[PDB]
Amino acid sequence: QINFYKDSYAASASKQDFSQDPSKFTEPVVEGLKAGAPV
Amino acid sequence: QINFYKDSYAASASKQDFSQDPSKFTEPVVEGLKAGAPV
Amino acid sequence: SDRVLQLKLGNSAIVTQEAANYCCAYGEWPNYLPDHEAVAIDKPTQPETATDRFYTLKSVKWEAGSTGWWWKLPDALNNIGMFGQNVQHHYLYRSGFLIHVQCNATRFHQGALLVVAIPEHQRGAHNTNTSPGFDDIMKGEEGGTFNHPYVLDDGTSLACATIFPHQWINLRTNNSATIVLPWMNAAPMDFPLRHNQWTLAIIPVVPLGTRTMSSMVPITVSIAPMCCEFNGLRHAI
Amino acid sequence: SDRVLQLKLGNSAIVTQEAANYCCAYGEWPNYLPDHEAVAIDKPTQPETATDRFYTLKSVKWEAGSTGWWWKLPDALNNIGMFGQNVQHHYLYRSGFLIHVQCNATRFHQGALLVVAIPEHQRGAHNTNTSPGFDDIMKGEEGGTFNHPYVLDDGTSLACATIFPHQWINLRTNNSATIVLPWMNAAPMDFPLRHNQWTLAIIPVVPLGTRTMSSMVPITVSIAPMCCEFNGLRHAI
Amino acid sequence: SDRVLQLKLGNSAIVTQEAANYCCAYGEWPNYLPDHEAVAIDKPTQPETATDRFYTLKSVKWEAGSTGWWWKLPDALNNIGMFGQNVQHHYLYRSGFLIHVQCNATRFHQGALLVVAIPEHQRGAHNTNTSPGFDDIMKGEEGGTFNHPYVLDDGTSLACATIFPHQWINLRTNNSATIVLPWMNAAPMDFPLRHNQWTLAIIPVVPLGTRTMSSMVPITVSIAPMCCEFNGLRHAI
Amino acid sequence: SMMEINNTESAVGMERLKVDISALTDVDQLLFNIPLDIQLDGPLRNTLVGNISRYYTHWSGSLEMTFMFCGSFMATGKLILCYTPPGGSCPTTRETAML
Amino acid sequence: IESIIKTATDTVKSEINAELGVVPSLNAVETGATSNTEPEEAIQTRTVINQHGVSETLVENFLSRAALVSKRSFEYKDHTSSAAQTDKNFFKWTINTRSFVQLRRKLELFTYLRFDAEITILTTVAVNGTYMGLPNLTLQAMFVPTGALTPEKQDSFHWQSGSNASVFFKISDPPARMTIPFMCINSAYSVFYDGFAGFEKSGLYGINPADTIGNLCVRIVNEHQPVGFTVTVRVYMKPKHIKAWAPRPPRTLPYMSIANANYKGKKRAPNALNAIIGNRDSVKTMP
Amino acid sequence: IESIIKTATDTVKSEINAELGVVPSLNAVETGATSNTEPEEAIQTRTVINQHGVSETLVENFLSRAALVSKRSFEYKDHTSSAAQTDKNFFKWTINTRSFVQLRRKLELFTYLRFDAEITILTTVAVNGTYMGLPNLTLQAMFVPTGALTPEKQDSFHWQSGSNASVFFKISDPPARMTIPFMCINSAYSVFYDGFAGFEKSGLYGINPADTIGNLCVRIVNEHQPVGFTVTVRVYMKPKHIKAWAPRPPRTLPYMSIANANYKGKKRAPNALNAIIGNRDSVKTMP
Amino acid sequence: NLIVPSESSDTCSLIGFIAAKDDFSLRLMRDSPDIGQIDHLHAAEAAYQ
Repeated sequence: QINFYKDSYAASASKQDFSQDPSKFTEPVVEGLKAGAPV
Repeated sequence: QINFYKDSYAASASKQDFSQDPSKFTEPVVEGLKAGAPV
Repeated sequence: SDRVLQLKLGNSAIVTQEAANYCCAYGEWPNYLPDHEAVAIDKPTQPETATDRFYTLKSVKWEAGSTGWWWKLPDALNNIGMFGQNVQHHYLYRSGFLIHVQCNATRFHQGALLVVAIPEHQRGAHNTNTSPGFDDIMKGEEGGTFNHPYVLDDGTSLACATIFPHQWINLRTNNSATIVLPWMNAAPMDFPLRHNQWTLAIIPVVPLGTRTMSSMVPITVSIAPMCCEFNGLRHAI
Repeated sequence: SDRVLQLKLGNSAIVTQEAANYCCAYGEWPNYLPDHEAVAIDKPTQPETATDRFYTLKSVKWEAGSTGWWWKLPDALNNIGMFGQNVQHHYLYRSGFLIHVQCNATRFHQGALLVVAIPEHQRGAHNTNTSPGFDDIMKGEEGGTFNHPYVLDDGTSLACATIFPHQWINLRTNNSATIVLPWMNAAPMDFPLRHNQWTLAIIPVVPLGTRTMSSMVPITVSIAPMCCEFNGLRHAI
Repeated sequence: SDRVLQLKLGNSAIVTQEAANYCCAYGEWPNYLPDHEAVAIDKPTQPETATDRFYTLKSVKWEAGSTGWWWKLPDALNNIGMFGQNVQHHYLYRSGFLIHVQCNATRFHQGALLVVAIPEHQRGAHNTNTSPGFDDIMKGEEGGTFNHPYVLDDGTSLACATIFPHQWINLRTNNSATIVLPWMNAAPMDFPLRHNQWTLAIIPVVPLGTRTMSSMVPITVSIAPMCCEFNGLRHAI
Repeated sequence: SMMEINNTESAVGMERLKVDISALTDVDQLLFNIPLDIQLDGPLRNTLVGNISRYYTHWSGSLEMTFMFCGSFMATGKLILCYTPPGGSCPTTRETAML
Repeated sequence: IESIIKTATDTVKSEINAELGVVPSLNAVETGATSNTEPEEAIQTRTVINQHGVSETLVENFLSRAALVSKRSFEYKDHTSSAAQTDKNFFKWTINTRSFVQLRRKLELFTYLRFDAEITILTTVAVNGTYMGLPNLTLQAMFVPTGALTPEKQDSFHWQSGSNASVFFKISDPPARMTIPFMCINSAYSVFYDGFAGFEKSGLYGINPADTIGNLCVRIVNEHQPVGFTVTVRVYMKPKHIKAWAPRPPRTLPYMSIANANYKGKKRAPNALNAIIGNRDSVKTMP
Repeated sequence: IESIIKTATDTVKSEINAELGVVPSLNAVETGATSNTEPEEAIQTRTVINQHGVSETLVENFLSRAALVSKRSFEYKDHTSSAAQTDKNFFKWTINTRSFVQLRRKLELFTYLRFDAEITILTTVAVNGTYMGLPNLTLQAMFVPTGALTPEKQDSFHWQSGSNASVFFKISDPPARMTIPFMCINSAYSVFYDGFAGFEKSGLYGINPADTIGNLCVRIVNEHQPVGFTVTVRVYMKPKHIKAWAPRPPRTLPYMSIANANYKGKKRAPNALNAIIGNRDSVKTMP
Repeated sequence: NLIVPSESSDTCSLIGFIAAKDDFSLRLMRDSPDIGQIDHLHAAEAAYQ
């Protein structure tokens, strides 16, 4: 919020990054699985 | 940034002067050299 | 459908009929280094079919008291074929990897292999304050054996090692695992002889067991480098 | 103008200040093999900066009783750098060559070198019915020496050898010669270890002579392969 | 083209046939003092052809064990011609300088002179705490000799002295150097008898050497003041 | 700015800024080599690129080495100036260095 | 598919499900994928509007906690008759995040990190002893990077700090707080480095040379008092603007060294080498 | 051609180059110009989008670092039985940037400088000695220009400061910080002055009279305590709004005096008179 | 080879230079390891006398 410094790394913690992609760890397979169809 | 003084030399460091002229030290010759033509 | 798979790279193909829907590591596919991420300014060499091809390593004997096996990339391939010659003659490399691991047995054998690819597997030694030496890390094409596979030889846990890009070879389900690794570093290119970026680990979470005729069951590892770039040409070591 | 010349290939440059307006052999420039002339159906490797670069050979001592020097291409380069490694690991090659020959001396030395590039210089022996052996032809990076340079060691004539792509290093005029060779064969690609296609010959038509301080004057040969393709990847020999 | 040069100032001309593309110091050309930068309010005298002309100094003998030579401006010219008389009769001066340095030898001599113009070359003494005296600094038309040219007699380095406006007289390339100096001060005009602003330094980085007949090779310095202004007329000293 | 490539004993002062080359009787012979260490006290340290960089910790970008030949006009010669990327040791033969 | 998740997901009501060909609870672990079985597909659920936010498990919030990274008591006195192994009114510290295992296990949940370091320096003074009061001493914490020279004495000329960043602070003040930028020569800090530092085979294993920050040299600017004081300096690092990559299994065995990842394990379970979870009597034993 | 450079330049891809008349790698050092050979013209390059900023090598940033310029311990006690050569609760200092060689070598990378001086004054107190505590003393740093009279005692009438700029500050406060303007009577400070100060030939060499700032007279406003204290005052200068001209070779030999540029060099290499770089065995010797 | 005549000097010289290019960049300022004092610059105490 308050930042009276000339360097942008001096700022406070940026706690607004609500993007997620869990599928790079939970579904890393090449074929997107269905909900109930067998694999 | 913050300057509540009546004198303009009291201000913070002016770190925004991105002008360069290296050719006053690297090409001080009177004839502008080419890229690959012989001198 | 997703149990058969042919992997064609270069002059090398691999067909498999019990696959398990191959893994792309972190959802990422290997690419070449783009111009907005490049650092080294000379023109790279890109030997496409000469290096982007499957190199088969020496098979290991899956046995009863096995703890595990590991190969470090690109150390396992630094002396094989034209990928090895480009490593010895250049300062920088950049490649992703297509690892295909083969292990089949009968329908009376059981067992489960955790085929896990570990980024920056900085190993530790056991019961000493000394760091692992050069010969404890750089095993080459032979690879290594897990001292304590339960802690992944680094004080962490085998249980939580499914956070990494992995597959399983469960012998009742499949006989092969395939992991497609992208470039994984902090920098764009890297010196290949003093830094390994991926460790392929194969671990017996369930050991081999049957009551039929006791054949030799081995585990074979075929690793294809992908999108190889090399910079900083010089002599060889 | 046409006396200065910089040749930049790969990570290699060569500047020269007494050139003689370099020779393109038969008016032809090196290209890659087009699709309407290709034979081998697999995808070739084209290591561009790794192989298309100047390789400097060992210098030879231009002396008083010298007869001549010859290097056979690509035999002179089959074991140098990444061009040599691509030769050892592949069955087929295809490249043109940029030969730059260096020989300077003072303004009190005289001499004239015929720097001639001979396509398919099928040598002959002297005073025998036996064909030249393998060790009489395949000299490698060292090259050979003309037994009888007056007949070009093949019963022909040195006098008529200006029909081939050539230049001269006349020491009062220039100190370098440059010949740009295209692919010269009957077939599109070729096995590099059993066939040489260009012989670079350097011949003292006028010998070295001066009356000043007798320094060593050598002759240095830098050969850049151009537009290298390689087919038929296998192991090395 | 850029090897021949005629410099015409006043009633003085200098032709040279091996030049090296003369140097304008910091890209700047000499001008007169403009009205928005003037301080001294009286009308200056501008003796144009009487002072803006080449003054030739005494030649120095380039020899084998030479360390270097230096002249301080305008101290080297404070007693020569009408430039010297305007210095003695005025309090303030302002001029740029056109230094032309001459040194030729045969095509069998070698050597390299660093002809460097140093702004505010505040000298130092060696191995004492005492500052250099008046007679150690103000040498007049004779100039001085470098005690330790490797450190430029000020604790700095000869190696980094190419940051200043310089040229080289390499005897195999040229025989003259020309540097065009503007006004270089913190103030607009200056008292010429107690302050030197440019030091012309000529330094043997490569010494004179040959094996031919050992003639005397001297180094001659011609300095033309440019755009001279003088303020504060009084009697002479 | 000049390099002290001749940073040896019996090179006193201004003799350190030049490399004397002579006529040789063997082919492919090494003349000199330049340690590219700017942080270590080598030939690159007392340069304008050396002194200003040693006020800093990190560096990037290309460097250019310029070599002026200071023989006579009648001196002829050909040199090769090789730059070897790290990973190996330094090259000692010209066969190794021109790669 | 990347999306912005600010609260946890809602539950939809589900019905009696009996369909051939559709087995949502059957899975394939062999693919290397986590089970995609929904609670709606396993039991009969109701509609639950879930308003539980996820903002506290953000990697920014998970790592932007000020943790201790360095701690030295050193004696502030006349050091004429003292040992050369002792800190003589100053100390040096090669900066690392491995010396204290609270932050170390947390930062080793990731392979690569990119953060700015908010550095807080706390100073404590205590009389050796009679008690006469605590002095308001002035300290200089100077940041000496790699390749720069470190001070060897307290009155040294390296504390002049023509270009090194010093901070001058007192004990009675609030603690000195700066910000070190993202300092690595790579795009991320390598928390783990499966490689060797040099081109020779005698280099250290496991430390990236890019990970090398430098030295934190802290002295007391005051001359020594007639009596002696034990001055304790605590340095606190708080990461900020964190980007993190490739998460890892947490450290289960106790750490042995700051230089490597060696392990011994405890003597018995929990966190032993052959047993990380403490033992029960049988797999069908419930406490 | 002057242009605004905010990042380092990009690299363009280049091809096989073989052209008569065109020798980009050949140069003429004799012209006094730096080689204009591009990396694109010497090797085959790729396209590199270079995002490396150049903002930290700005002359503003390179010089706006607070560096020490003055340092005096002086005894704070009753000075009746003390020597006349001793500082008696006050000192004087002729202001100069030559006393400490970190800032001196950095400022002597230029011929002319024009900057405002942000002056920071740090004060340290220490008991001579038993220890009883540190007093919160009040100091007066008075700026006495050239030609004005300097105080000769601590209770003098020059500390009245009707027009001199004084600053009154305590030890327990944050350090006293002012700003001295660009003060020279010329348009730039002469860092080097190849000339003499007076019109007579007995004047000093190497110091511009325009470079003369004045005197910094610092006293302790308190009367003396029953015990003695050693009070150390450190003055820090931070240049700002810098314009710099005509850069110079850096100082390689060790400085000998603040009054001149005399040199001795070290006894052996490095930084000796006849050897600035330490010696190797031969020019073809690689470590 | 270096090939000179009899009246030229048989030993010739090279002067090697080095600059940076315009893609060169520096960061992370520190004190220079080159300069160093120990005690007593001359006339430095006389600025207090």
